[PDB]
Amino acid sequence: SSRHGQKGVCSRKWPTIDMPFSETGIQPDIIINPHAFPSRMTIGMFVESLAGKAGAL
Amino acid sequence: SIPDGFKKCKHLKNFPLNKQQQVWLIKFPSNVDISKLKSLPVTTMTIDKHDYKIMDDTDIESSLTQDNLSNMTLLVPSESKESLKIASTAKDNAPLQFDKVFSVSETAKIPAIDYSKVRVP
Amino acid sequence: PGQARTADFRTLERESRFINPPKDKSAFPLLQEAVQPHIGSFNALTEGPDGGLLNLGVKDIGEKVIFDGKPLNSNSGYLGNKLSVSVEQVSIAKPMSNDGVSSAVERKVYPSESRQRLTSYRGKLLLKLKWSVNNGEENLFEVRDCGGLPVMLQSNRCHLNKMSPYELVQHKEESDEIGGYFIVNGIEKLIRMLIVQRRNHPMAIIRPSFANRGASYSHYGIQIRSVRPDQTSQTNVLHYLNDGQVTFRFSWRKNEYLVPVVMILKALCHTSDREIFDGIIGNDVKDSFLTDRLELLLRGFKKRYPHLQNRTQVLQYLGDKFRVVFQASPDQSDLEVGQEVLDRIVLVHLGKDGSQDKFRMLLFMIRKLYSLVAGECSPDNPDATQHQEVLLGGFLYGMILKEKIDEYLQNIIAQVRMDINRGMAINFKDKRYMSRVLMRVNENIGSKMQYFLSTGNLVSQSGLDLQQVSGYTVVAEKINFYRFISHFRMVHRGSFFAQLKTTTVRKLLPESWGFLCPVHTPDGSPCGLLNHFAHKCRISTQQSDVSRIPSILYSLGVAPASHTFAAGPSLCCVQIDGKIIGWVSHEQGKIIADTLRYWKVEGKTPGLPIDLEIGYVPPSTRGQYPGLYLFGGHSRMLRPVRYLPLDKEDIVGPFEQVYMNIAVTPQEIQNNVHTHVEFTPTNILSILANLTPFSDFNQSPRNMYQCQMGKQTMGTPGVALCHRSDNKLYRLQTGQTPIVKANLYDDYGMDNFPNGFNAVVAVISYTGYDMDDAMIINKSADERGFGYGT
Amino acid sequence: SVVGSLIFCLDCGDLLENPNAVLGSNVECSQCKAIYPKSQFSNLKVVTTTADDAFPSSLRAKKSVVKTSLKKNELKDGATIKEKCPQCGNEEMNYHTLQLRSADEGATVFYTCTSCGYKFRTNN
Amino acid sequence: SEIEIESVQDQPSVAVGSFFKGFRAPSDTTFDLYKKKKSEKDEFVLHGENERLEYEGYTDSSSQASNQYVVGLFNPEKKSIQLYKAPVLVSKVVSKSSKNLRGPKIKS
Amino acid sequence: IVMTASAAIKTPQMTLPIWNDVSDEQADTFCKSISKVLLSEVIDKVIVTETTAARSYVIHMRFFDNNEYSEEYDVSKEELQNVISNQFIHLLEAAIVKEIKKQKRTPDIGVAVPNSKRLEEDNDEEQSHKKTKQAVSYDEPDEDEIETMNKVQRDRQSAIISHHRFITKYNFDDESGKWCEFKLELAADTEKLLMVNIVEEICRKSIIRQIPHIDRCVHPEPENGKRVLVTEGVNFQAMWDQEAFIDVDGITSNDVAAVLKTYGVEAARNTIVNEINNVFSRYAISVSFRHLDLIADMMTRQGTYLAFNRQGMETSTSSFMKMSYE
Amino acid sequence: MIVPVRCFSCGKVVGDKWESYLNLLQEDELDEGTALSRLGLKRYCCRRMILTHVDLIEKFLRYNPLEKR
Amino acid sequence: LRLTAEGNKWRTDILKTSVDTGREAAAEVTNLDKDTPADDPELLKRLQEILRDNNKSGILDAVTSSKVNAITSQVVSKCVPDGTMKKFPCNSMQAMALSGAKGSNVNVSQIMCLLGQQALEGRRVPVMVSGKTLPSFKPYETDAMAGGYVKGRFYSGIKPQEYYFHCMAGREGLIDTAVKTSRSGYLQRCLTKQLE
Amino acid sequence: YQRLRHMVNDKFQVRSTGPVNSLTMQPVKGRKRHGGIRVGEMERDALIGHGTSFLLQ
Amino acid sequence: KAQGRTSGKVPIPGVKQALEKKEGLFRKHMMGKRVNYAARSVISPDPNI
Ligand SMILES: [Zn+2]
Ligand SMILES: [Zn+2]
Ligand SMILES: [Zn+2]
Repeated sequence: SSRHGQKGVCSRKWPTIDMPFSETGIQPDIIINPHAFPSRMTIGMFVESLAGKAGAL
Repeated sequence: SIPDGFKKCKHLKNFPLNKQQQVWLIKFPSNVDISKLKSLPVTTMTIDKHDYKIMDDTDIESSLTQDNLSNMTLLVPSESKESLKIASTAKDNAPLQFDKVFSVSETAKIPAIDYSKVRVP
Repeated sequence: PGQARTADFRTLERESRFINPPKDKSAFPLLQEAVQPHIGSFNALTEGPDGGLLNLGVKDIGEKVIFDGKPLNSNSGYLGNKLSVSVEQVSIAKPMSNDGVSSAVERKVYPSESRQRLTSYRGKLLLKLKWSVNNGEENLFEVRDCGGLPVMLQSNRCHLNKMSPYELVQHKEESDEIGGYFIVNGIEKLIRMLIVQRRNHPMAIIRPSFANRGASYSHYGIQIRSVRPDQTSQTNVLHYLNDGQVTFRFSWRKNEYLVPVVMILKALCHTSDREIFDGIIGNDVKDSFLTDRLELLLRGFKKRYPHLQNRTQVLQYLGDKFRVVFQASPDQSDLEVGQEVLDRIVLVHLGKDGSQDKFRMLLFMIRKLYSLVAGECSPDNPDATQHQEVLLGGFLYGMILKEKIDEYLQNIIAQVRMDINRGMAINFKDKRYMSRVLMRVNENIGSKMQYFLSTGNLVSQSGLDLQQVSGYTVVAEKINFYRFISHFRMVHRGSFFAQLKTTTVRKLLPESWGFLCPVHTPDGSPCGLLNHFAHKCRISTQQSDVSRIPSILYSLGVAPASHTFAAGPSLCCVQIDGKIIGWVSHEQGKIIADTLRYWKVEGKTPGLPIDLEIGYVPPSTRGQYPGLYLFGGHSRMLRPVRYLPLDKEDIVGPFEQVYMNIAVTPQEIQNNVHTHVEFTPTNILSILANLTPFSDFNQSPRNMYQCQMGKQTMGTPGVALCHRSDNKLYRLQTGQTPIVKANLYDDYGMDNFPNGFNAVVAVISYTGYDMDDAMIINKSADERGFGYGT
Repeated sequence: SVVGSLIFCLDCGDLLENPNAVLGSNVECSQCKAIYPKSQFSNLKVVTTTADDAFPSSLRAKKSVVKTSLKKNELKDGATIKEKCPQCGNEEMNYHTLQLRSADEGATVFYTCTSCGYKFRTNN
Repeated sequence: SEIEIESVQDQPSVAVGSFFKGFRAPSDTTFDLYKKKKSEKDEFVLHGENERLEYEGYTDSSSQASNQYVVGLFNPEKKSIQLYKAPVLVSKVVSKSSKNLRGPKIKS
Repeated sequence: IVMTASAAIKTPQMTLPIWNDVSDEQADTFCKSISKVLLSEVIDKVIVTETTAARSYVIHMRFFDNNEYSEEYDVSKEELQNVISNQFIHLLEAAIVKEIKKQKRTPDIGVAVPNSKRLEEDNDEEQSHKKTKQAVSYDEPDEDEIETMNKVQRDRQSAIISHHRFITKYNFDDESGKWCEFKLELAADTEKLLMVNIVEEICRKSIIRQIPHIDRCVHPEPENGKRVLVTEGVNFQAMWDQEAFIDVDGITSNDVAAVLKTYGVEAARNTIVNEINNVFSRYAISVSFRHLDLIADMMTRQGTYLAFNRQGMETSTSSFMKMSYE
Repeated sequence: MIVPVRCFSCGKVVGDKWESYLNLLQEDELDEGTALSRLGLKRYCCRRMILTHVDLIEKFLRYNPLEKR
Repeated sequence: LRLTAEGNKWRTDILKTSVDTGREAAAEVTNLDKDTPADDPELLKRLQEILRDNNKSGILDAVTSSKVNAITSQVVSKCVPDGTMKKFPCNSMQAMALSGAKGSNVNVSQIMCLLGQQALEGRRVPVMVSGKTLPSFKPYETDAMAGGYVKGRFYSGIKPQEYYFHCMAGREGLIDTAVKTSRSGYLQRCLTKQLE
Repeated sequence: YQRLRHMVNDKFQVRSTGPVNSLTMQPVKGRKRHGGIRVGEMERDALIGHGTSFLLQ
Repeated sequence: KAQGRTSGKVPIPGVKQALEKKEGLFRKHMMGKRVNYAARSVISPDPNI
């Protein structure tokens, strides 16, 4: 779980050659499903996503 | 059964009783030398350049709307100046009630808020 | 620059601190502050200017008496030689151990040893027993070993007390070990904070339960929770019965007793009917509703008790009826026992020398009761933080401890009675007999306290004025650190109010703002019942010196109660800690409240401490019963807010706050409205709630849920793990500092217990295996160490 | 002495007995032995009335200056939103939101059809 | 507005007693006042006696530390007032009749 | 409905369809006429004057204006007088006697007045348990289910004085209906009563008007274009007399057992179906009448109203099935 | 606890970079993002590993059961 | 989750019409002139009367709620979808709501426009005996915000006052499942055992 | 991201045959000792509802 | 129907209590049973079956 009450159960350990990969050539550590958001409205996670990437950069 | 250190008040000084005259009770701070004053208002007053407030606490000592609801009874020197009698005026021995009770007490001026320093964008 | 606080990783500062634990003081004072209600209250048992709560309590117990029955041989109603037993002085040693015989001199024991041996961390409890033959004629003293008393970590009876971080590490403790818990059989237990009724204030109660004491009973009552210097309390209740009667109800030895209120009045002082009348009615004599009940009350006491005309006679009456209930000795007159009932039970906060103060107060209650019945004032809500206070673990420990000493003194007497009935040869003046008697008495008080800490079971002969018998202690679960810290900031009302099928005790209320966190409560069944304080909320552990407040009050125009007979909501009754000082108008009452506040915060008036609660309650139309209630006691919820006339910190409680205009931000301050503003809104949240990033952008249940998840994560239970023998530990191997952080995360030293990691997260539908809140972890990420734990 | 229906002794402070319960023709203070002629304490009246809120009723409520009832119109529970009513086909419905069961699941939305009155909930 | 102070008495002259509302005492009744000089504060004790009642009174130790009391005689056909210092005593009336009534040490 | 088959349900109701010639104003009035009305509802204020041959109370009742309470409750000044004359005074004297009694029957002072661990689990901790559990049966019943399973006047005054214990005068505002006043004289020795309050209590019990079993009748909005009134309470026969306003042939009820008693088993069967369906319709749950008919046919299999409890089960021909039930 | 060997996402060795990164912040007085760049950590994947590492081990190491404190 | 600049203007313009709404509603429930000042002695006396009585407070709450709710519907009706930066089908948040995949128009609007009135069991937000709903509001405030009308939206965040009130609303359903839960199990057993 | 500890005794189980209880000769309760899985009253009713008498048998 | 033994111990179940313990023999071991040839597991989603 992220720090926004978005708790999830590991369904697969997905092979990295099988993951999606970015223009930056990175594969995601974790996938969370967009359908996990519109009912919970944890908009603070979306903010954390930008802030964290900008911080790492 | 006199307690330790008290002596009977021997020679009691005089108390001239009687639009007629009125009898008041007044509270002053214990630190105030009453023996040297002049003024007195009928709000605010200053005594020795320090400022106080006079309050009409009559409705606490008694009732404003109804008679005989007085907490206090006045005791004046009797016909010997060696004891006290209940002060009366009614030619009925109906005890005197205080016409007014005043409290001279301390006052403080609380600073106004400085909204310039305090209400900041 | 010279700005507002932006975020920092503090990489060098942190890593150096890891390597070089400070040799002077901990770097995270906020963390020590959070555990203060526990350490403080425990310390109160032995500190204070008066020997501490234990010594106060043992003084309150007094003597236990027995006679030997011997003759003298004369005419006589002699009962034999008298034995008076009491405890004179209590003491608690730090945990030592004389490894074996010769009492091979003592050596200190540190808690790590207790953890590793899986036993208890305990100090020797010593009682100075006074054994008095014939009222002083010959009295024996002996100090008794009453067992190993579990000691609170980091308290004034723990060996870690006053240790720098460096020294803690050298003694195998966590670098910033908070303490506040006990170690019992290797298990870390804490006494959790309870919410109880605010001290020494007569609440107006409307409660259905009151109607079921009889068909005559109405649902109107007055309830006051008086507490003694030793912190034990005694609750008094007034009931209004429909036929006009007003009964006084108290509790003793787990039974309830009823006495007509007029009888308790006429037993406190010499008094006349008119005096009682003036005390309740005051000037409001055209109030038909009032004068009628008062005639009922007075005429009813006469005609039920026509032979009681004296104050002495009334005391004798009570003494006769209660001498069995109160276990009086055969030498105690009816007159004495009467006084004893008053001292032990009636408005106990005002003390033995305050019979005149109990009188005025009891009158005040009766009027407020009549005020409630008439609808003149509204009832006080006991479920609102406004009328609550917090029973602390150390205080509770003290209360139970006082009871065990009381049982202890009774056991001695019990043993001597057995000797007497068996015909055994008894000489109270012989020390060999005193020691033979004590040999047969269970002196292991320490282990009884251990039982309490171990099981959470309250075992006592009075209910300690609490509504339940269990759930008092709990394991300080160390699942991770976030859960650990939470334990010490948790407060509930008790299992009693949990089975009750209303919502009101569970609702989040305005009167909690700044005191309880609006986020950090569990879902499921304890929802709303288990709460956590806001992180900046403090709890008083001492009584502030209010000895000089009466003179300040008098100088501000308060009419002294000793010569002022007033009553009812037409004017402002002025009280300090449940003692009536006098009377003023409402207008002046407000000015006094405001003046007192200004002077308090200015800090230049001696005898007037910042933390004084100024409970001014204005007149209103059918609102709360008015008056000026000042408090300076133990167990108070207090929080910092910013006072605008000066620009200083003020301290504020939940009782006063209800009428206070406190702006949330400096921008929102209105003229002629706000007197204070918050330091920052973050003051109203708990620790965990404060750590959730961008919480003001999540729907509330998510922020609520995060507090639950954070306490359930595999993180860092601690770092001194190799000296521990815990039942179960979970450990994340590699944590990271969060890039997105609350600044308070640094202030609570949270990097010392990494609780998670910075993942690269994609919000994508792609695998097909991630619907219904299922998630995906990268297989190579996993294989490279991501999230590994033990 | 007299405070309507209660008479206190002048000497000590005690409440004198109610004359009409004393066998003699005088009343004596059982406290200080003061004597009071029965003819002095006659036919004193007390007037009690029922409290304003004693008899709640449709009529008593109209005696109030503020609104004590709602008409049929103002009864619109909640805001309105575009959401086809499954029953009648209507475009608007009124709605409310709650969290049910646990703090883990998504919000529950309660709908009430604006025209046809059909009510339903949704967890999706 | 303004009031002139003719005289101010510093010596024991009159006293003030709070008994209760509507309080009076029989015609004859007479009260003996007593005074002790404790620090720079004046303590007072009152004792009165009539045929079947006693009267006692004390000065409140706590209030007299910060309150001073003064009785005033006012002349409204003048702007004048006459002040006399007076103690305020907390007082009770005791019935000689029932004062010493008492039950047995114990009804055993 | 299904578990207790109660004769005494918590909120019994009849629904009365009204004719078309009955306008909306006439309906509203009609509601007022069959609704229960307490004496307190028409009283504005009571003033009591007490004095001290004996101890006397003058009780003066000030009602709201005649036009106002007629309009509001459909109550006539005659009806109002009638209740005070008969059942009110009786009750008041009754209450008084009982209180005088109490003044003679003596507190006695020194005599005394004679799993939470799992309740502390959050929803995660609780589900950790439930997730592993292999249930023996359905859920055990909750605490609820366990608990369950001036000469016309001069003479009228004397008539009243001779039928009561303490009244010495009695008068009613026969002209304008704004007041009632009477005087109670109690024995001289009697110690003081809170008479105004005793009177308050009796007022809230005195019944001006009431149809047996009916409380309030109400006029709700025409649901589905069915113009209808709704009563708190059930009394079919009383409604049978209002043939002038309501179509008696279309009266329906909440109360399965009432319908059974008055209209028979087939009627009761239908009422069960509709009532169970009403339960689910309110939560927008759809359940086939095919199931409902079966459940209701079962419940009425003996011509009666049988619940699915011990009693209904007790009839079953199978002893092994009973043995495995309770 | 101790520096991870590889970046969780990149696969890129990162464990040789902790001691130097500290020396960069300390000695050369650089900011964090400049120092990360100088060690060759380009992808935010990899910058994250060193930027947010907590050398918790240095705490664990202070409790050594095999030496007389 | 973004509105266009055009849309954000629409939103704040309609929101500015809620400014007086609470006071208009107070004047209506207290039966005073529509233009009565918010600090008018009589208005405050009548509000205090309202505060003491559960039924009356109920009315004040229902009427005020109805008005502010109309404002809420205006904002949403105007901004979603016409004021959104991304439109369906590219806007995944909208697409999930419309297609029935996940969420609802309600949820989208609380993210993009405003939370709305916080409602507790039909009433609004509790009021202390002093007549204040929070330490920061004066006694008998008529601002809709002081009664838990939240103009903030999850996208741009909510004020501390709104946050606190919104905690109340969130906790409500959870408290209700804890206390007002009826079980249906015993009923099912008894039906099946007889109908088996 | 936070990794949540297991709170539950998750571990699966399978039984073909195994230890039975002395009185009923029915599969013991166990997992750690090859206990059987319970078909309780609710599952009985479901099996009757299907009309599947052999599955019930 | 037996006189409580040696005030303490708690009674030993008789035949009635054996048949009626908890839900009772009938419900716990006849209307429902533990069975052979079955398994239990946590479930996980799969779109590919
Ligand atoms: Zn007398
Ligand atoms: Zn529709
Ligand atoms: Zn990387």
